Amino acid sequence: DLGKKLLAARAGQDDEVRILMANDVNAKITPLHLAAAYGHLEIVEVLLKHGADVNAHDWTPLHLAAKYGHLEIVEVLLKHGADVNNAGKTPLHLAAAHGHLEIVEVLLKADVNDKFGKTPFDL
Amino acid sequence: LGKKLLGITPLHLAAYGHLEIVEVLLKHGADVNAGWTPLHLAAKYGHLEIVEVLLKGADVNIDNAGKTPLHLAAAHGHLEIVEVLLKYGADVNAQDKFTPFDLAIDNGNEIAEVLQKAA
Amino acid sequence: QVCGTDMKLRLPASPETHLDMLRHLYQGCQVVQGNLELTYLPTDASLSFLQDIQEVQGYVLIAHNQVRQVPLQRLRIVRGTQLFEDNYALAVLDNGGGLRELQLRSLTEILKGGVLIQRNPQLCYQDTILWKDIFHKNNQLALTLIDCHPCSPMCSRCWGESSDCQ
Amino acid sequence: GTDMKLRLPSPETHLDMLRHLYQGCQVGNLELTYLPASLSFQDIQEVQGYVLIAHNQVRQVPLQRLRIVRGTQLFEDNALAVLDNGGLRELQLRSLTEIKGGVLIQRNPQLCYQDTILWKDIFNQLALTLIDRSCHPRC
Repeated sequence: DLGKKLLAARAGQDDEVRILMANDVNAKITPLHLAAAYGHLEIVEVLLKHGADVNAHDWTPLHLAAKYGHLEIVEVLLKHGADVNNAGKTPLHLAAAHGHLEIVEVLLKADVNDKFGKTPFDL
Repeated sequence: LGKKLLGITPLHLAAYGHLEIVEVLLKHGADVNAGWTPLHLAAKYGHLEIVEVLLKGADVNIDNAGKTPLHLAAAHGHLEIVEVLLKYGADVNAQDKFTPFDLAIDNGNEIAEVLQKAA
Repeated sequence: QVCGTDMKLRLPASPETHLDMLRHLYQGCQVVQGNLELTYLPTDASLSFLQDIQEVQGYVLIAHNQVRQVPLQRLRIVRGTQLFEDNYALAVLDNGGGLRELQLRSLTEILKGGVLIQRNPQLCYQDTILWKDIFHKNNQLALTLIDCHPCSPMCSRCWGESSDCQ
Repeated sequence: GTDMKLRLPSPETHLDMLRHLYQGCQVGNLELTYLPASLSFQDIQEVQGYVLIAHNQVRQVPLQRLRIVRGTQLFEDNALAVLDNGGLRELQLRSLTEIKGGVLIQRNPQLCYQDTILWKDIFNQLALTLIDRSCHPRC
């Protein structure tokens, strides 16, 4: 049952994560959702190196990271074929509702035009 | 701690055939006449070296069976213990509830000659 | 009103006087000021004293039990401070007699911690409840890791078999 | 029988295991501890090993059918061990009439009539006999 011990990535125990991968990176929720949400760059990087789903669905890693404010993580997620655009909400929403200028700027090069007809600009 | 050490005292248990054990048990002031006596056991199991050091406050001449160490030593065929128990002054013609002389003759310990001589 | 255990999966040393300790410990208790751990109890155990408990502040733990029912029917909220295995506000393991139902019809709030139900070859309806509705608004990313008659029509998420509904 | 001495178990199956083990036989060492409980499994007649009762809260141990105790295995290199026992009340034995090994009966507050039976006749004339209480009038 190495899967339970893997989702390690939640607490960011990189040595354990690496000692686990060397012995299912797509176990289910995902390890990548976790690492990206809590903000553990090295973890998400090694995970991707092990062939982890970038567009995995719970919610995406990119959306989570765009919500909790993890810039570098977003920059390594979007640079790996991630959907730049749930409850209707896309990353540009979670970012532009939590005051993330850096995130919104970097992600803008994402459409600006929710299920309530709410654009990120209205948030 | 009185249990870890040990009608049985550490002296009876010393009489296992341990010599040094009785040496230091008696050196530490232990009764030697305390219905068997340590001598009854030491003369039965066949431990000569223990009876030797023992007799030097030990009654030589009875129990629930009425047996004297010469009786059981002659019964189990121990010429040494018999000889030295006699030489320490044992009743050659004592009696039990039901004589060491004949007690040997039932076990084919013809010892008996010594008893049939030193009457 | 207030009362616990922090021994985890520690095999009981006393054993022969276990139910008594737990009994005198939890009777009349309405708020458990710590952890509620139920472990290493035979098929004949009573556990009735639990019908008063309506709030645990730490974690919950029901492991190694040949009992079948755990009358935690008053337990409304588990705070979720002291987390079992660092992320489980409720853990139920190795019950199998054997645990058949975790009658927690009053449970509607878990502030912090995930859920862990494993190795229960007799437990039922533990996969009928929507733990995401119980999970607090901020406890969204909690871990849920979960082998029997359908729940009541009047419910259809269910904890028991009677009309025992969520 | 067993040989785990006074080692803890699966407590929730202790009484079960014991049952499934010793019900309907005539033993090996007799070990039964850490029990708070019906022990009507009363079928034991001879035990080749040592008999032990420890850390109990049972008021009776129906071993009345036990008649002989060979002794091959001894508790602490020295046959019958009862200790730290709500609590035992009587051995209920009686059928015993022949015992290698001795007797050690310690720390049983609710036990009685244990120092009424002579043990020399139940025998090993050099076997240890070490038999508290908080009773009603060879029994």
